[PDB]
Amino acid sequence: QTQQLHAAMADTFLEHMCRLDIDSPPITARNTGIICTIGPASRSVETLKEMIKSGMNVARLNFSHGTHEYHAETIKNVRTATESFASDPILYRPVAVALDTKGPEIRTGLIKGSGTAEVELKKGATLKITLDNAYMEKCDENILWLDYKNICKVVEVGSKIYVDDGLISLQVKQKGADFLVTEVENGGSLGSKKGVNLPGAAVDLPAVSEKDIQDLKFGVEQDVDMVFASFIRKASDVHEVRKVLGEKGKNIKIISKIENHEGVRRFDEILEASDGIMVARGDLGIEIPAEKVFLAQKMMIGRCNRAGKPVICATQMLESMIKKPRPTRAEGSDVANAVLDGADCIMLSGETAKGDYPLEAVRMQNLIAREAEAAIYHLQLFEELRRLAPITSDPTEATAVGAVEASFKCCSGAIIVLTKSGRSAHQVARYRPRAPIIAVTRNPQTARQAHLYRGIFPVLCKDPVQEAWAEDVDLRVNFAMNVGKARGFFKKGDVVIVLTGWRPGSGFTNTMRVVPVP
Amino acid sequence: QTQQLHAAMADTFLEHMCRLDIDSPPITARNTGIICTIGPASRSVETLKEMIKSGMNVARLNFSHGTHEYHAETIKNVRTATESFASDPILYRPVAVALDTKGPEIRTGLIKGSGTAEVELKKGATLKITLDNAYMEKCDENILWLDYKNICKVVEVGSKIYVDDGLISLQVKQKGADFLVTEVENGGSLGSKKGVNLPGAAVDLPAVSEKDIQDLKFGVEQDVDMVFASFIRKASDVHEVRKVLGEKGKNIKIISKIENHEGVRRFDEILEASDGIMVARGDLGIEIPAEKVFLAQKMMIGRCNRAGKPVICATQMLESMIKKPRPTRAEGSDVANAVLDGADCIMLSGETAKGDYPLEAVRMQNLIAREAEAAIYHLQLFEELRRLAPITSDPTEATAVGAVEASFKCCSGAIIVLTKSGRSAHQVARYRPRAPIIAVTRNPQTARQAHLYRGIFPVLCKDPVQEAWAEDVDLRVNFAMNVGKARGFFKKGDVVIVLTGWRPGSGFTNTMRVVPVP
Amino acid sequence: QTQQLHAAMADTFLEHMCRLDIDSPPITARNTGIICTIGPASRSVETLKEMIKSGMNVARLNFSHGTHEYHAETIKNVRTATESFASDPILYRPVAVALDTKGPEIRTGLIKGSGTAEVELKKGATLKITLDNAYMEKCDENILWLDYKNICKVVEVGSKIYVDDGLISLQVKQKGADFLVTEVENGGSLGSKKGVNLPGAAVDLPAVSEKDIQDLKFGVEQDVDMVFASFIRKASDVHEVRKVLGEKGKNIKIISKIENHEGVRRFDEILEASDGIMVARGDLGIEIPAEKVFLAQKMMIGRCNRAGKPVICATQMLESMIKKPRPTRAEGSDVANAVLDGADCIMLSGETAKGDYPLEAVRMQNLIAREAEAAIYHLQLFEELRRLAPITSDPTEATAVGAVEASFKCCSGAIIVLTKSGRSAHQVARYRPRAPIIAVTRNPQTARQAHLYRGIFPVLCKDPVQEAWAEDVDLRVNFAMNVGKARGFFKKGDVVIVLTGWRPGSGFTNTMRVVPVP
Ligand SMILES: O=P(O)(O)OC[C@H]1O[C@](O)(COP(=O)(O)O)[C@@H](O)[C@@H]1O
Ligand SMILES: O=P(O)(O)OC[C@H]1O[C@](O)(COP(=O)(O)O)[C@@H](O)[C@@H]1O
Ligand SMILES: O=P(O)(O)OC[C@H]1O[C@](O)(COP(=O)(O)O)[C@@H](O)[C@@H]1O
Ligand SMILES: O=C([O-])C(=O)[O-]
Ligand SMILES: O=C([O-])C(=O)[O-]
Ligand SMILES: O=C([O-])C(=O)[O-]
Ligand SMILES: [K+]
Ligand SMILES: [K+]
Ligand SMILES: [K+]
Ligand SMILES: [Mg+2]
Ligand SMILES: [Mg+2]
Ligand SMILES: [Mg+2]
Repeated sequence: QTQQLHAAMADTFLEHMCRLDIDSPPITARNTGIICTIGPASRSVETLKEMIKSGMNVARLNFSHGTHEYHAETIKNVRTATESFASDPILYRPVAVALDTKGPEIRTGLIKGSGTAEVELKKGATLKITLDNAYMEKCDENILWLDYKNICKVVEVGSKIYVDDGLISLQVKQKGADFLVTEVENGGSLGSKKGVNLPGAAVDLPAVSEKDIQDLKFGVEQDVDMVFASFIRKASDVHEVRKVLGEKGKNIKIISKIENHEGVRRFDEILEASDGIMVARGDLGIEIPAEKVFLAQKMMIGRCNRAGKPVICATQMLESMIKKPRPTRAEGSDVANAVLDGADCIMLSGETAKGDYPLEAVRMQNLIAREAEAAIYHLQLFEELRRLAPITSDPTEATAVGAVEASFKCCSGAIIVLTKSGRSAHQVARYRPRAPIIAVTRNPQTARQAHLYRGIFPVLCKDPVQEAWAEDVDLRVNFAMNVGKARGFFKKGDVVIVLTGWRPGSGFTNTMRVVPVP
Repeated sequence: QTQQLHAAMADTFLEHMCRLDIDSPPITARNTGIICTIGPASRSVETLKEMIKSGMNVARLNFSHGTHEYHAETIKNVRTATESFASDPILYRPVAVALDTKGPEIRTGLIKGSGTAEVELKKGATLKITLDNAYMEKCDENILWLDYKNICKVVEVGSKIYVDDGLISLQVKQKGADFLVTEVENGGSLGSKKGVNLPGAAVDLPAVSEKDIQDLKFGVEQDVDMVFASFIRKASDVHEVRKVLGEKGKNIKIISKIENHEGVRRFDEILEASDGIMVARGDLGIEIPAEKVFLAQKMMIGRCNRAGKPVICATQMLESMIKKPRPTRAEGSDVANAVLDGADCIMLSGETAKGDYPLEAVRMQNLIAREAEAAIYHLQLFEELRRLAPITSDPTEATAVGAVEASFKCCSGAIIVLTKSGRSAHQVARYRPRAPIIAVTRNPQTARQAHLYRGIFPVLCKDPVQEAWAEDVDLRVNFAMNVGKARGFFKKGDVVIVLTGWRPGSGFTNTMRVVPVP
Repeated sequence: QTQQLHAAMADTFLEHMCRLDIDSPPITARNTGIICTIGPASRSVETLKEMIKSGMNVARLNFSHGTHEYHAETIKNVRTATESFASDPILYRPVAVALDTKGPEIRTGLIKGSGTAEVELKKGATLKITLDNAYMEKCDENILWLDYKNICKVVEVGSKIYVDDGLISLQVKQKGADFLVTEVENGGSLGSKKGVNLPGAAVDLPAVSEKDIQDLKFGVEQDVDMVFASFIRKASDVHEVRKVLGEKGKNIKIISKIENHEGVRRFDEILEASDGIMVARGDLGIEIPAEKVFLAQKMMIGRCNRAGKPVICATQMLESMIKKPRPTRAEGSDVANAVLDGADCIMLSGETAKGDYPLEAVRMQNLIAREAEAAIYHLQLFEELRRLAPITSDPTEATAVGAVEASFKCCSGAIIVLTKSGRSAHQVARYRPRAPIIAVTRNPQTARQAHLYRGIFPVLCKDPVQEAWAEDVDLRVNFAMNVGKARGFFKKGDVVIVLTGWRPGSGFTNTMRVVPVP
């Protein structure tokens, strides 16, 4: 028995667990999207080709660093690498491009001139925070300059301040009108231009900064597929991003990053206004007690799953692999549990942006995700999603649920879906079938954006439109049939589910057929 | 909302998840036992006191290193630290001592010229493995001496050999009588005396070596509470440890460590013969594919939960804390998910034996475990444990289940249980009540051993025996009542469940009372 | 296999059904209370003794017939028969007395000449209804006198009028001053003083008339155990009855009878004000469409089960047995489904009051009830009762649920409960254990009223209160022990549950012990 089907038949979750079998191999298709941050270790066209081969579906560009020229080149390399595979539509894997905004970050100045300079702070020692730009290049164990000008207006005595991924901490002892005297909690090696967090402090920086305005315009110019908006705190923050992207960027998806307490508190507002969510655990785990992160993570994945909107689990998933070729046991666990929680996508940051083993990190996420997907208790999941979904008389929705139910009944090799905008394939995915969803579209952007959804394997048909619509439909269904055969998802004998519409244009999916693979 | 009680009332697991609230604080009681490995960083009487204050419940001695003299002094320090709190029975926290065997380990020799300054192994290079003792202290990038004399008999050309927590990988290119020429796959730095794994080979080292026998007997002499037996592969290995402990060590608990494929395959047989299980993920994630570990972990926790036997999740849970004062997000997640999976105890190894932040590591596990315990979906868990639990005409079992049912009905502050051997408390714990189980005993060994079970807070009553048994029982009940108040588990008005028996001696628990706190 | 235990282990309700076995004999104990209407056929002391031996637990006196002098003698006979078994407390069975009011009913007058005389009513013929007392004793096929003075003011032309258990239907053609010219739709023999129904009409008779007031005070004077209040339409009707019973009758249980559309619509407020409910289907099935009666029945049993208040399924359950010694297949099915629905008691009216086979009808209800009780799917029922069980801190409640859970765990022979007011035993029965609840009391009225609750086998202890309270408790527990053994509920080696308190007086039940039967 493969893909944990024995465990799949358990009548209780406990027995389901008891039945998980390390000797029960998973299927070929991996449903969870893998998002990779591109940087120095993975920027080349050559390495990008291997990233794609290893499993990358989305390339994330972090705009909290780098110039527009730098990112434009990275994007150009991503596309060169992605199109080197275009000559064979059957095997071509679309790759999306995501712009991750700097957003309202607070950073520090330069250490002793050299940007590569590092001052090792002494615990218990003191430290003065300067807002005097004269020191924005003069940083050492005694004077530290920040980006945030209104810092004194929101911080008090006793308050803590974290620097560099929240490792170096500080306690505000003396508050001035433009200065801060603090004592090191647990210092260490302090480099320059590091991230600073002010937990509990209501930072007043702008939802969309000047830099962010520049970057978003650039995103539109570069034709990015999505924007990961940093530090979203409320629905109005998302709306600002939306309005700034405006008309020209109207089809760009906005993924709100939840990384502070206010974002968690106002999560429902944010999700309603967003196209999807990212559980940005780096800042989140500095912003709120590290021990409460898993709670916020499971809450958000659960709500996104309930809403049918994409949710990404991010940050430090395979951290140790920045230096080692194998992950720690906690990391293998974290990736598997993010998938079991229900995340549509999992992400890599420093692991692929700058680490020594970018390809190994991608391959490991592919490996763990696939094993975890087979371990999902679909019996309970499908039942709860069905019962918890709003009641409606939308023909497409009824067709979507019937196809997933039919797919479980016959253990189909796939659910083939023709879609222009991606919507019909999204409706199927929210029900979480075990079988992969081959989404056939002629729209290159829907093909790339589809990766945000668990189980959707976007396929881009390049065939000219046949004059006879019925033949044009069969041509795309056969194209999917060919893809499934070439990819090892299924074979000639197998049974597959096929979703199509009654007429041309979006919004008319209403036909479900159980067909054998030709 | 407190202790995630809003999420607690969800009618589905998905909505349960949707309700997890980072602003819903947990109770004061932390149910999951914390096992700490003692070493250079935590050996002193003074830091051991903080270890205990920080949450350590069990001190683990790793016999893969050190002499009997060394370990006896560790044991003495643990007891000194533990008894420095004995003057106040109401606040005294029993601390167990666990002996973790070396078992059938394979280790490399010493690096030459600098017995630690590592040699660099590069992918593609060649490295010869020798058994010629002339090289046992002259290992380098070209020749590596190993511990296992029959290694050449169980490996073949093409076999894979892993070194140092499986971070270094080699492939046998040529086989010799007393050597192997290999090619390096995953390279890295090689230090001295590192662990070696031969996945897929049938290593013939005895499960219990002569050294293991010496150590086990030493464990009996030193009055240890439990043994963590390394590399258990089948029930007969367990029986062998049992025999070595013999009559004098008959009350010492045997926890079989599962760390190779065979252990997983014969798990049921091993579980039946053992007192409990350790999911020893270090070796397990080298022995089987890293991406399959979470499957084996959930299978074992689920099965031991079904059997009512203790299970320990171990290794690399807060790894990065060996060097940093704060854990990665994957580690925070790992500890939380182990508890949610149902692990009775969690463990620290390098984090407490040698890291720079042992105290912080202990405190973090305490914090995460308590948050995760509140997030458990008891509604489904208790229901499934009941249905799956073997029906029986056993009075004590019926009393235990009724007490847990009653604790949920009146949200009791605790279930107080008088126990001589610990059995009555173990029987309550297997049903997983939300309320803590205060186990009152006069037996010091059962007070220490009780820590292996989720939710049991052992309290050692020193009061002399009353002539009138009824009064002696009431005296012990009031003691529990006092511990709970001083510990902040409940107040004078609260309601608590209390279990007692019909006559003195073990095995007569049959009385359940719902009593208000005095 | 016995008492459908195989079916009990079923994981789904459908499989539970599939496993029901006509060859799995049930236990001796019958849980559903049997309420019998006393009349000419069952009024003699000699026949009453047999009724009790056959299974009667409650004697119902229908006050819409007979004088106070007549009922007082019936009550006297019921008590003479009941006490004839008093010389042996171990086998003595308490028998309750219920007073069922006439309430706002409408009846015709006497048929010409004789009082047994009847007239033939042909379909299509016309019949005139008069209110002119000159004809109240001259009723015949041409003129029918009724006792509802405002009838002409609440009815219209075309209105339907039913006579004699809704078997004769009349349609109003001409609405006269103090008469009605009607057309017979369904013919049949008309007798004297038959019940009349005006479905749809807003009959304005008093909830509690002057005669009902007198009968209710008579009930108090006669020391009846409960009142079955006819035609309750709202909470204020119940309050009126309570006020009439008043301070002296404050302990008499009020069971509101739901038999009209309004009582069903305002059911929740009626239940809150009442002690129990009776699903009075005779009138109900005339007042509302016959095809909807089962909906009202299952809604009421469900809501009563939810609130933990007694519910009686009544009327025409074994109708054909008024004339035949065996019931129809529909009747056997009806009794069984009333029990499966969750009815605390089932009732007999004409079958025992005037039928030719009173004893056989009682025996049949006993036989069917016992078979059905074993066929209940307790696995789902108990789980749902708990899930829906309110959140409280009452110790007695937590003890009751704990005892029921424990009874399922060890398949106990019984749950023995010492109770003064009966409340503690009521609390156990609301959770619907499979095991019988032997309620031991010294209070004769509580022993009598306990029959309203499914599963409570009331037992009246006559022994004098022992000096020492502990021995008095043990004395009462041992008494229940003797009862269970004498009646074949259990035997010496059996395990049973025992519930007692920590001090005399009501409201202190808090102790549960699992013990073998002496
Ligand atoms: O998912 P979307 O955007 O609603 O598209 C699904 C639509 O595509 C179809 O398969 C039609 O395809 P085309 O317009 O591409 O020929 C419809 O029949 C269906 O309404
Ligand atoms: O859990 P165990 O080992 O069975 O001990 C519970 C036993 O302890 C008791 O409370 C008796 O206590 P002492 O024998 O008084 O410690 C019994 O009544 C009960 O049988
Ligand atoms: O069900 P009730 O009316 O609350 O009675 C149960 C009560 O009876 C008891 O068994 C006491 O019995 P007695 O008062 O008749 O001696 C208590 O201990 C208990 O509180
Ligand atoms: O920005 C992020 O991705 C984070 O903080 O984790
Ligand atoms: O031995 C251990 O604890 C392991 O291998 O994880
Ligand atoms: O009154 C009743 O009992 C009825 O109408 O069924
Ligand atoms: K950010
Ligand atoms: K080991
Ligand atoms: K009637
Ligand atoms: Mg950013
Ligand atoms: Mg060891
Ligand atoms: Mg009546």
